[PDB]
Amino acid sequence: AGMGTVMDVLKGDNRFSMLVAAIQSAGLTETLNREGVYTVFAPTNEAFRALPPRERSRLLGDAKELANILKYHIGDEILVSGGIGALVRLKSLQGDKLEVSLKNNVVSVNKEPVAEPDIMATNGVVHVITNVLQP
Repeated sequence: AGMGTVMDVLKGDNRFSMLVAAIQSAGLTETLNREGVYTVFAPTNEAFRALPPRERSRLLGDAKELANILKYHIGDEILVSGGIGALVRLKSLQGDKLEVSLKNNVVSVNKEPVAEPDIMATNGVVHVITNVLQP
């Protein structure tokens, strides 16, 4: 049935919680605050813990550096596992492209595997990632 927007799902999950904090601090909430089509990759606790001391100390210290990276985690095209097929060039809200592919029934974005895909929301889809997406 679903609950609400992608934001509603992200706050219902303990792993997406830190992402909600980044989204809030960067000011990206207004994007997911609208209904339509979106594909959000939400990093888990492991992803944020795997972040290097140098990078995560810098990135999480500035709202603008946060906002920039968040725009790369949100795709502008809804591609679920059953919709991808083999490989698709998905555009992100940053302007760059996410190389999302499905091979051996394993979905991966920029080589990074998805932990739990095809999370249905009212305004798009959410793909759980255990890694962060860095250009």
